[PDB]
Amino acid sequence: SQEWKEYAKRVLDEWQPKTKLGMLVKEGQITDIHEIFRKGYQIKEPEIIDVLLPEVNARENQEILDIALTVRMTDSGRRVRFRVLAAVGNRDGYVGLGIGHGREVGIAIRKAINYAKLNIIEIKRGCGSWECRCRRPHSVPFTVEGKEGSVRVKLIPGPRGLGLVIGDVGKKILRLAGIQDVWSQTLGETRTTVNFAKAVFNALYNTNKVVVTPEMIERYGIVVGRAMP
Amino acid sequence: PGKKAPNGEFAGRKLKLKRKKFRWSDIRYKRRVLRLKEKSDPLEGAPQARGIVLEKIAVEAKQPNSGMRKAVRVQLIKNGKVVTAFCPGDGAIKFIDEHDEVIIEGIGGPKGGSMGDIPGIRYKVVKVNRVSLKELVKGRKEKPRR
Amino acid sequence: GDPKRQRKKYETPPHPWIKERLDRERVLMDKYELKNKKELWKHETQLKNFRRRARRLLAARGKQAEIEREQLLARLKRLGLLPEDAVLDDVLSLTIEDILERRLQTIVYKKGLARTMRQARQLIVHGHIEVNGQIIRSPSYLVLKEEEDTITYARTSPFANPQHPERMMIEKAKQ
Amino acid sequence: TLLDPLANALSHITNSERVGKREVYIKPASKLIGEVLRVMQKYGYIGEFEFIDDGRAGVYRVQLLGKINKAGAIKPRFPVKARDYERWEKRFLPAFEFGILIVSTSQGVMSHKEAREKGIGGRLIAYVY
Amino acid sequence: ENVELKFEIPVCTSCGREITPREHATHFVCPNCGEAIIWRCETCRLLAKPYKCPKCGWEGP
RNA sequence: UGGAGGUGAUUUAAAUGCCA
RNA sequence: CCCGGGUAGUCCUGGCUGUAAAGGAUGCGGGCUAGGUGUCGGGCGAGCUUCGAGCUCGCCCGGUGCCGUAGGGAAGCCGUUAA
RNA sequence: ACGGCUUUUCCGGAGUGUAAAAAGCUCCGGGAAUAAGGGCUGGGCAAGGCCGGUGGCAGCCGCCGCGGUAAUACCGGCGGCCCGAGUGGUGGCCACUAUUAUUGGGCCUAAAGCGGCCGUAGCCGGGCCCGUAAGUCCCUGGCGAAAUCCCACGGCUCAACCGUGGG
Ligand SMILES: [Mg+2]
Ligand SMILES: [Mg+2]
Ligand SMILES: [Mg+2]
Ligand SMILES: [Mg+2]
Ligand SMILES: [Mg+2]
Ligand SMILES: [Mg+2]
Ligand SMILES: [Mg+2]
Ligand SMILES: [Mg+2]
Ligand SMILES: [Mg+2]
Ligand SMILES: [Mg+2]
Ligand SMILES: [Zn+2]
Repeated sequence: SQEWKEYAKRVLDEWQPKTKLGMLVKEGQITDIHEIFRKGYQIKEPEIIDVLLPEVNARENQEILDIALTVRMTDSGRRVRFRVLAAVGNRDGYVGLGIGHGREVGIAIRKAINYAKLNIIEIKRGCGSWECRCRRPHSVPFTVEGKEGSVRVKLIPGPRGLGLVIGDVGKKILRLAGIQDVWSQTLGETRTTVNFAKAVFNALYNTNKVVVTPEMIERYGIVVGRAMP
Repeated sequence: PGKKAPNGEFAGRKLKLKRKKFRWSDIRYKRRVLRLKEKSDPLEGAPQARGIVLEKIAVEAKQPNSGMRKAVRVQLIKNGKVVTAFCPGDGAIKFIDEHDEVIIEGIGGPKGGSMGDIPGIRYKVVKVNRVSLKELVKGRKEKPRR
Repeated sequence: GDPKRQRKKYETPPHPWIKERLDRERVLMDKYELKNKKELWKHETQLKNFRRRARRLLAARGKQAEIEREQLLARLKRLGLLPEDAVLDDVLSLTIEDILERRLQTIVYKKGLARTMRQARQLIVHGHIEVNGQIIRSPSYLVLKEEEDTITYARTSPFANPQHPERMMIEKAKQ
Repeated sequence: TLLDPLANALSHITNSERVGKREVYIKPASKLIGEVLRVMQKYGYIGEFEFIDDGRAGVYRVQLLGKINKAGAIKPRFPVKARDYERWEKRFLPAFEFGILIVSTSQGVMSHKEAREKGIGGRLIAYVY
Repeated sequence: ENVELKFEIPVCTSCGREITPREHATHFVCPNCGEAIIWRCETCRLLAKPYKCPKCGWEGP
């Protein structure tokens, strides 16, 4: 994990902010990722995360779902541009997702890889299926659901070891956050890879929309972000 | 619309009635109970049959293609029905003479109907005079009974 | 109603072409020199049944379900796939690779009985190894725990004298 | 019409929390509703309630904590042999024990986190979680 | 990891339902007091519901 | 800011189109 | 299609016909969940008042309209007269 | 390419098995000797931007789809990938198909509300007290053949297959 600390000294000196949060990370007060989120700041410059999540750029926390070209007409023929769906996040607890556009497949991919650096959000975890009574973050804690477009889906815990079981453009974006074993009930139309992606990721957001009282914390081993490096 | 029809405790009888009725508006259910695939099926619902040939004709394909596939007409033995057999294998038509006993299979497409460009056929060749046709497609075997 | 049939003892794969799955089992298909793909899935099945037993006894309770659970540990450690005391849940922390070891081919190899994998196999299947004073001819036997150590050559085999010059190739590698 | 002194109440309260309210009013007041309040409070879910009557069937005054994600009701009103619980905890819950599942047995009303210990069964009513 | 209840989910003061990682909640030192801290969760804040300093007696916006 | 409704008016003779 | 005429019908009494875009293209009853804005009935409260059964302004209960939060739908869009 | 070694299989031969036999099974004697098809090779879906024939012709195609003189999509050849004593082809049934839905669908514009209204039967029905024990729940007698399923242990070399236990 060396290079992904060398990048900190490579980057922190080679950039001046244009926003404010830029400063409040550049000058040594806030230096730990998990204390910038739950306060309603704004993320507009895509380096603040790199300076604290410097493994997001590793070509392995990065995943590229699909390229799809779209068309429109003008009175001089066709005009055509690409959209790629790209998601990223370290393989510990944090994931982000972006679309982007552009007129060439490169510019598209890079633009999207950048957009998906800002939205990035964090999770909870657990193990609370009726079998894995263990307490180690290898499954989503409690059955929750999320909606988008014309697709609903509700995730269910499951025992340590049952391999990922969801559609083929869900296995990636579940693998990134490392959620390994989880069972799937689908509705709607799973053939627009986009709304699929966005609905799954929305559910994983909603993971933090239910109140778990003090005691239940030590029933499923809920965590937040990294746990036991 | 409201909650649901007999969503009470005791009215299960009505509920079984509701399901027993609305089950019929299907299409695979009916085509089985009343056994309609039976008694409209020039083989009486079986996986193969034998026949005799009558002619040698040719058919044209779907709208956006081009060609004249060859075709034969078999007269069945099980029923006296007269059914339409297509034969694959380039130029296989060089062999099927008038009055040769042949075998007939399906073509296994949508619903069991036809497939591809030849829309009007439903039956293809496998064996002639007890000889597997794929052979004569690449020769590789000789032919009995002339 | 209808007489009893004799089931197959495994489970083919749902879809046989998941590219990165073929090129995952690929290596193990050589790393032990098995012969046909089935020669593996049998064991995967053997594993999935152990696990399917692990869960269910963990979400019931009752006089017999308990003993039927606690008469398991005796086995799955008597075979040797487990530590001495792994309390039930550890049973889920098992791999294809642990079972894959207890094959007689590997064990007769990790004890230096011959040069490599594709040759320990023949040394068995021509009848030279011997278990607890008994021939075997099964390149897929699962040697237990009680017998890994009581294993030598055959009392009538052309090898059982340090003068079969092919036997005298076997030491040179050992070092 | 007034077909149900209960599903009225639970749906009304699980809306009253969803906007963020603080006080409530149960309109018709059985004895069993006061029962269900008792069992629902002891596990720390709602505030301090009292019985105001004004001549007809009384009302109810309760305060909240904005604290219960979702409550509904089970109308077909099953009975349960005392040994089929998971089968009904794979239908209403987010976990194996997250939350409760009330029961109406032969020694009154009592959550199943104690009904399973005393080992009995019977008609359900509804579910808080 | 060296969990000493490392970092704690701040909780609204109007609503009571702890705060999610993008809801536009907002913090400010309590007026009239200068000492207590007050958050307001998102929906808690839209339809304006009052609050009150935990130590002052001054209540409502 | 945008509509949301109602009463009147609202025009000679003008047919059809292989091929990839 | 335009124009000049003209039979049955339209009209009155006792009948059979039981057909519509018979369209809020939305079956019917009950509880609950933001606020704004007119208008018909009734009523209650203050003011005026050619003192009239009149003219303003609040507030409670009923029908008929528009704009729009939470939420909901493939979106047109509904929003206590729910979809 | 050469050098060593082997004998499950294959040929000879004896013991033993058997109602008589045949198989098998322990020994000897021989010897790398006696032991490979099938389907694919445009996206679905692992795999050839490789060469040589064919001219909207012959042909392929489970669906979408190629063939107009420059075809990764026919016919070949050469390469190449999936299974492996099996791989392919036509017919039925279940899952996939929340396209028969109690769990668990819908019905303004897409299938789909009866032109509207009374009420028969049947289905759901306010609050409070006192009884009944049918509905319910629990404990408990008598019961639902063996076979078939699952758990270990034991016997054929272990596997099937057989048995003593336990559900
Ligand atoms: Mg004109
Ligand atoms: Mg070719
Ligand atoms: Mg490929
Ligand atoms: Mg449907
Ligand atoms: Mg009642
Ligand atoms: Mg029996
Ligand atoms: Mg034995
Ligand atoms: Mg055995
Ligand atoms: Mg068995
Ligand atoms: Mg048996
Ligand atoms: Zn766990």
